[PDB]
Amino acid sequence: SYDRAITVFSPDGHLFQVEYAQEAVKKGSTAVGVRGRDIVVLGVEKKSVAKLQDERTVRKICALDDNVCMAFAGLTADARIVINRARVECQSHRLTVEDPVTVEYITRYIASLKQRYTQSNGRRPFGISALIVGFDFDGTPRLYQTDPSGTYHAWKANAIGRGAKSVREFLEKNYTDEAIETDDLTIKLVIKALLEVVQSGGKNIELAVMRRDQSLKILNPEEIEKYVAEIE
Amino acid sequence: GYDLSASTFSPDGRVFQVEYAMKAVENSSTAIGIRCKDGVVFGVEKLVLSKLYEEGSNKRLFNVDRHVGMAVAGLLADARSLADIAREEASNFRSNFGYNIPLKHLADRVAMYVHAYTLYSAVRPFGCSFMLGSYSVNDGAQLYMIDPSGVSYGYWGCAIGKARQAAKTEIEKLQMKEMTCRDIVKEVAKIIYIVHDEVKDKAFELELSWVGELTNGRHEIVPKDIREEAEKYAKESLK
Amino acid sequence: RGSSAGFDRHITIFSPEGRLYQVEYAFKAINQGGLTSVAVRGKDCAVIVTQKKVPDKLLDSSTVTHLFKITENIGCVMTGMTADSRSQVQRARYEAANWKYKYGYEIPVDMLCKRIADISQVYTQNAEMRPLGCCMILIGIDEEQGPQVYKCDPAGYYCGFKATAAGVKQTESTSFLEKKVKKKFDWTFEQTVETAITCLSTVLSIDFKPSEIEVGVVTVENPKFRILTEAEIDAHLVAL
Amino acid sequence: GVILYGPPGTGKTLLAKAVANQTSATFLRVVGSELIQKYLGDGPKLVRELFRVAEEHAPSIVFIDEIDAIGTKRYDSNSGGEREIQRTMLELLNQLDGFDSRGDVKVIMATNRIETLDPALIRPGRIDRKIEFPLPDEKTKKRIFQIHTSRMTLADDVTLDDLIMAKDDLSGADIKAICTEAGLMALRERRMKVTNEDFKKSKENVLYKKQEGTPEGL
Amino acid sequence: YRGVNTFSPEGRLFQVEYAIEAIKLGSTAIGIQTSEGVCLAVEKRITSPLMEPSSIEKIVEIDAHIGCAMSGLIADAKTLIDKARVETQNHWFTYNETMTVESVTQAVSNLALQFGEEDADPGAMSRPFGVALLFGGVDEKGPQLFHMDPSGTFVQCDARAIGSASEGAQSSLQEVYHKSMTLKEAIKSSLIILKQVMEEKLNATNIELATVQPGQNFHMFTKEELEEVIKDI
Amino acid sequence: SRRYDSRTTIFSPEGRLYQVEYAMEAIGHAGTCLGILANDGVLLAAERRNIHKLLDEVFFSEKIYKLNEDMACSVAGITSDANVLTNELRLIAQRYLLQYQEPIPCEQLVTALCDIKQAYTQFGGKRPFGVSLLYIGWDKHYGFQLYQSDPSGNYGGWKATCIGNNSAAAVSMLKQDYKEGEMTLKSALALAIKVLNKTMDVSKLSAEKVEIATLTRENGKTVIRVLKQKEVEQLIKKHEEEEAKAE
Amino acid sequence: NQYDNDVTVWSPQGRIHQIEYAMEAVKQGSATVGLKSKTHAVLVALKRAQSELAAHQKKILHVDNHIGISIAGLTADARLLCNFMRQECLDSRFVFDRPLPVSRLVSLIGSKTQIPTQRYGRRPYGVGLLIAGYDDMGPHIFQTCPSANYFDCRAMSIGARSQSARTYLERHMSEFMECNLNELVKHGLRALRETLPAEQDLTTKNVSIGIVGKDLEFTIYDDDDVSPFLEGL
Amino acid sequence: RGYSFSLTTFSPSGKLVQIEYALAAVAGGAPSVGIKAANGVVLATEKKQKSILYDERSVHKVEPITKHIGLVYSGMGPDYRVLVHRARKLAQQYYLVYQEPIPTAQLVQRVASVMQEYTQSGGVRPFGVSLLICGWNEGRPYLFQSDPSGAYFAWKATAMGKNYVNGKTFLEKRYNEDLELEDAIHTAILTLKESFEGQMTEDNIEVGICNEAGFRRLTPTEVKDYLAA
Ligand SMILES: Nc1ncnc2c1ncn2[C@@H]1O[C@H](COP(=O)(O)OP(=O)(O)OP(=O)(O)O)[C@@H](O)[C@H]1O
Ligand SMILES: [Mg+2]
Repeated sequence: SYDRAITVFSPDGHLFQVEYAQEAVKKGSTAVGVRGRDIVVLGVEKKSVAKLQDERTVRKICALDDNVCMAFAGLTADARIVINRARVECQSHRLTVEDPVTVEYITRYIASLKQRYTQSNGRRPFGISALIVGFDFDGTPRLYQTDPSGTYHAWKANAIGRGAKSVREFLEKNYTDEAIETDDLTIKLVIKALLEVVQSGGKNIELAVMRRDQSLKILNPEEIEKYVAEIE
Repeated sequence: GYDLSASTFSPDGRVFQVEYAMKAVENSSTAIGIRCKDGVVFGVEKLVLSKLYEEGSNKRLFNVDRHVGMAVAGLLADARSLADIAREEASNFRSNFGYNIPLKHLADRVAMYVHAYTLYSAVRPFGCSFMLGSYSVNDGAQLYMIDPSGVSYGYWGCAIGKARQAAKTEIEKLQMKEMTCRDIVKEVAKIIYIVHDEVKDKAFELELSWVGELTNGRHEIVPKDIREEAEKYAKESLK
Repeated sequence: RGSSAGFDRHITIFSPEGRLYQVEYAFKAINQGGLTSVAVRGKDCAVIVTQKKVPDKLLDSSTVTHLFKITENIGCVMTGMTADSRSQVQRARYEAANWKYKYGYEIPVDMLCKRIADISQVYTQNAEMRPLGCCMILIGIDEEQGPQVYKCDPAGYYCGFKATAAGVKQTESTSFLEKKVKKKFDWTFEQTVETAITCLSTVLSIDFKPSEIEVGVVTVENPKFRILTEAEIDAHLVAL
Repeated sequence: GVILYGPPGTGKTLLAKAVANQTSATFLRVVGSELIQKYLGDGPKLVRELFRVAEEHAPSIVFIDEIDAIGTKRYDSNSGGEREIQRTMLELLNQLDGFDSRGDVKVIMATNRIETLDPALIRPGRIDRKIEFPLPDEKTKKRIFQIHTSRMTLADDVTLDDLIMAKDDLSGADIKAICTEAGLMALRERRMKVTNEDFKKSKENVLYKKQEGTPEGL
Repeated sequence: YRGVNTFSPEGRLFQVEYAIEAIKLGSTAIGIQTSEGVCLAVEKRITSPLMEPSSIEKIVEIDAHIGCAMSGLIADAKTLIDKARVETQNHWFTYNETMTVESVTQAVSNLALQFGEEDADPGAMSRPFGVALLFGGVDEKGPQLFHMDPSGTFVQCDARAIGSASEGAQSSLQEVYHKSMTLKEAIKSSLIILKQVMEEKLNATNIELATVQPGQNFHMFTKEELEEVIKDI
Repeated sequence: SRRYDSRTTIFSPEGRLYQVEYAMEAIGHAGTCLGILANDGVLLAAERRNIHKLLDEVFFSEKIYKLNEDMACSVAGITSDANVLTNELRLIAQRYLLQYQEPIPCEQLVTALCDIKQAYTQFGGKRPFGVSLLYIGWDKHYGFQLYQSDPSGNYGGWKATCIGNNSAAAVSMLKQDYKEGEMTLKSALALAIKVLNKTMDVSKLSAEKVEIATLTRENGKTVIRVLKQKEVEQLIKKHEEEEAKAE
Repeated sequence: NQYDNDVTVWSPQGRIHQIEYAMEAVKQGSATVGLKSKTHAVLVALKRAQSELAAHQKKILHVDNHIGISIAGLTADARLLCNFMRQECLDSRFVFDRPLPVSRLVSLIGSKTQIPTQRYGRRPYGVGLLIAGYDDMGPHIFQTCPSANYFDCRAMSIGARSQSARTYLERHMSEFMECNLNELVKHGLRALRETLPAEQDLTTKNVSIGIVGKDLEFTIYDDDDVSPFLEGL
Repeated sequence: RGYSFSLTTFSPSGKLVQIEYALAAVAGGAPSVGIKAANGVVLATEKKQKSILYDERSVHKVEPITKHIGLVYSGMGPDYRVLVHRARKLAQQYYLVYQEPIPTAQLVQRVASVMQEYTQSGGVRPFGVSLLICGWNEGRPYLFQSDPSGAYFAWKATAMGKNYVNGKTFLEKRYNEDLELEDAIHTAILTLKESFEGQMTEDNIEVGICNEAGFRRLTPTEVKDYLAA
């Protein structure tokens, strides 16, 4: 077995592999997230239709459990690996505890897996950052973000990926109780914020919305364009 | 960069790490073995680094079996590991074939074990050379040596250590063929004193041993009285 | 011609010119002993002769040697590094014993050489370890093939020969022997022992004494490999 | 000294050229690869002279462009002519701020890649000011476009914004390339005027020089 | 080049020294030991308003009578906490007693430094943990405060400060603390030193505080309880 | 030993896997591959590089591979890594079939293989596989399909694609001349002949420096075929005739 | 430069540098001493504290009822070696219902420390012990260095500044065999005092004493328990 | 333990360089030839020993795998021995499972797949050999080549080793699909002769054939007879 130490400490105390992982994370399409009174919404940026890709095989917001979803920004293969692992653990939780999984539990699990690959032998750290959203059984809205170092926090509105600093500044200046009162106001807020990096919109965005019991909501292009117009 | 591992030959066909390890063995003091009609005699110069050590600190003669002795020079950690390996070989031989290991076979097995440490990058050559010597009614007196390269060759007289050349020029004069261990002992002390350098090193206490017809084939430390008389004769000879 | 790309001179990997430099150096180490050997194939006898250097009068001359028996019938010369030579001789003895255990009859010379050369080929493919710096020559009688003379080298080459030399003086001895084999038959009697001794004496320019060489023989009448004693060697030495 | 750093094609050399042709001193320009000399001890001589005929000439400015080729991180585990590179770097490092007083001279520098410079070269007393150079965002693109399209007869269907609106991360040198290529194909077709269709086709053609692995890294 | 398990010409494992450097990136945490109890104070360091301050679990309880405060990396602690807790529970299972503080510190210390590259495990640890912990709790022997470092070196301390501002914080803690403090006075002095170090102005939202006393189990200070202490603070 | 280690699985200082980048750089020199999904078929059009008068004709093809009864794939990169990946794909298909008694859906399969490849580029110390794949198949979930893979482990559904030499040019025409949802199998084959004729700038389609595949549903079951010489040459004659009439 | 990166790479002078750097790590630690008389063996140690509020690090541990050690270097290595020694002593009692002779324990220690210094990627034990024991052959003192090389000493002093201590020991070696327990302990304390840096005196806060003898299990004196020994110097 | 990292790695131009060097070694060996007649398949190489002291019969380069399929090489010797052994073992495993003689296409696939593993595995270097295999399976001749990269090619007629480019030109001149076995072996003997540097004695070349009767080496007297012409 290959048993070399890929990630190793450096003078001044830096995990250069971890730093390069997040440098990779900075080469991915911007993903955004906001938290409202009773709706969470995930927003991504599609690179380009290209008129020949099948957007069904390219999805970038995925569901881990019926009540939990996630969006990533970085490399794709690593994202696929983490998503499958999280799915397995959600189902194992359901089988053993007989109660629905909670957002913090799965975020903790994913962060632990990232830390493990950051401290094991012969393993390259994941260059992906995640945004987990959902509602626990109590019906409380939640938003967590996981970095490639294995660190996680909870947020009201964070943007991950390319151009994250700009979108984070926008959300930080704008996030106020007024913008979460109406679910439409929140969806439109996310659409507007994204609209500070992407160009076209409508045909250059994806949206996701989730409610208390309502399953994952994928907004169709026509409805998204209508939402942007109503914003217009 | 041709001398960083034992898994690389020099452009002229040499394994350097082995050469360096064998260089190390020339920083340790001098040891001597002389074969005679009755048996073998080992004598080692043990340097006293500090006044605070006990007598007998780091003895440099070992017993790998009840009939075999073992003199060493170089890294002592390697010497003790190889002593352990020779003991294991002897015990295994006795348990398997039901009798005391012939000394040649022990020399071969130990040398193969050392040589296997001079092929790979994952390990490094032993920094010790050593000499085995036993005696039996059948096989008679024997004295062998194995160097870091793993070469085993029989000897009528040899000196492994710092002042190896001076002793070698000295051991060549005995005519050991036609004496017994009792006089070989005085000779061994005589040499170990002739080779010792009082300008560089401070002082030493001898370690002497033998195996021969006088032991019934048992290797054992030379008794105190004989050792003292030998030391005294060597002192007188160094007028 | 002599390019280097990376570690091609440190581990057994190819050079830009398809060359394994580590194997080549290993071949270069066969000469580090300073000895030479010759083997000659006769009509009913096969002979191997070798030098015997007693560096001084403290060694036990009976122990320093380079002749060994693999089986009671197959005997070999070892040249080059001594420790590597011992290792290869042990492996050969084990292999022959296993052949007789498994297949019920003594091992042919050629097949033993093949097994040993395969071992060396594994040594020259994997890069963790280094090729051994020793070469073999084997001799014995085959049932229906006559006397056999075979050699092997670090790279894994196991050609069978009519008369061979290995060591520092490989080329001069090989030239002499090629000329002889050209002359009539490359010696065609048990006095092939004289041709080998002459070749060594000429190449090294030595004028041997009784106590400066060691011989081994195998005869069709006496297949068991025999290690010529000092009296017989002196007799042959006087003969010429 | 001022070090101009930023992504390639963003206005460093141009701004130095401008502050040169506008001021009243003797402005000198050098390429870093032009200090890599094929005889030993010639690079240090060149730098020493360059800073020698700058005090002979009253107020003076020096602009060492593409310095990255000469000042690098200074990794020690290197062999060859890199040692000479480091030795010329030491000569420069002394000239900028060393034992003697530099007189009346200023030093500008450029580097597309700056994370790889030596800490002692760009340290405070050697280079006090350090300038980032971002790409044009949305409107500087319009400005540059109208700057380079300035001298050419264009058809009255030129949807310039349509070319600018796309967030293709265009660079200033890319804008110049687009202008020139469009003008050249307009010449090819004999047409007395340049058409919007030509500009969009030229844009597609210039961007065609991007390449790379698409899914990888994203 | 330069394996993980390598000795500098001074006699220091390089990886250990670099791990000790990473503890300066971490926020500043304090601990004070008094006869009436032991207290832990740390700085949450809210980067941006947009994140829930409650979601920075930077003090956790090992057992009802132990407490832990950390500085360094978020991710590196998690495994050390789990080890400490499973060891405490293991001891309770076997001996039906309460795991002492020095013993849990020792077990956590052993778990550190068992890192390497050659012949260890299919997935053993590679680099040393880059986190400095603070265990404080009440044992059969009374209030205790222990300090751990990436070198597997632990020592019981009367007052310690770990983190980006550990120096200066330590001079303050040394000038103030005496052998006869009171728990509440300890909370006050700790909160004051923290206020003195943080860049931001202290508020109940951007700190956490915990005390453990002989009677009450490990206690987390609540937002209102935090305000109550900070107002007079 | 760290001295000789290559570190084929470690990040660079800008978060890009170099061995992966070079692997994708190898593909851009092997034969071109083309994908076109029709409304009634799928088709692979790669170039036959083994163009010598002294090579022999063997097997039903030279670059197209069957994987199930209802799936086939073509390769660009190294031939030997190609063989290794093809074998593992066949094994995956049969393992799914054994567990479920249903043919493996297409994205089932493509993601299983890409997971192997990704894992291979994540840990282990080996070099990555220098192969990029094009697949074709039918399953009751999405009908006729056309996927693609890369040394990284990323895949993608493509209505039309090109992986290999002159990929930029081929995808450029494929963008210019693709009718999304308005393509018969015959039209797709003609478009393939045209695009390839462009790309294989060396001479013109010799009907022998090319490989074509078709996957269709016939009589309720999939049918896979590799176009013979006569039909290919007839198609090329039709193409030249159409271009001549056009001029 | 390239001969001091791995432990398996002989240097062209017949020296392995990593082993020497490990020796350095052992020499940078705090001072310690060992003695043997005809009746007892006494270890005397000098703990030191990182700050003025932290405790002084323990540096004498128990192995068996008839053996004791005193460490100097990286603690984690010392803890590992203590684990090994204690397991060996327990196994000897379980199998043979008898105390393990000291010499044999030191031999096993040497052999265990030998394996690291001959395999690629492993590193020498960066700790220096001073084992004191009492077997059927009577009192013993041994020393262990990172190179797997143990010494049968009658008195020694490892650690930082230990050379003045060694000088005093070699100065009075004649009396040690005839001394009472009190005089022996006073010799050890006096030497370890020769090690102290001028304006620093022996106190109850920076000394620990260990003793083993004919009818006396190994016992550790520390804190105020050491005052009876110190009072008299 | 053993190195667990690949020693062949991609270069910036996307080329596995070690494989290129192995190919260089192959191109620097002894010549070899193979033709596929209408009713047989012929291999032939050159075995010019270095002196009169080498037993021509001691070793052979054209070696069979089963009664009906055999192979020759050009490159390094010991690697050829290893690959001969592996091929014989794989053939016997196929026979044991299926109780039928192994087809040549499959044996070539299997030996080549064994050849790929050493391009990617850890701590090993590529084989410095190319083989040609001949078989008579399904009443039909087969000629395959296998190189260090693990790639195989079906050949109508080929020539590898030193001066292989000129040999391929020759064979391109002299192939005629309606060829007969004796003419094919004659043409081969010639191709080796196109560059040989000496007189082709019976004891300086080898040949092996395959037909319905079975793959079988040619005895030297047979070789001399064929060389008569
Ligand atoms: N804002 C701008 N105004 C005018 N011209 C511009 C602008 N930005 C870029 N350019 C064009 O960029 C061209 C490139 O020259 P310039 O001096 O800007 O290069 P640079 O940024 O120094 O490049 P490099 O990083 O390769 O050294 C100039 O000819 C100028 O035409
Ligand atoms: Mg510029």
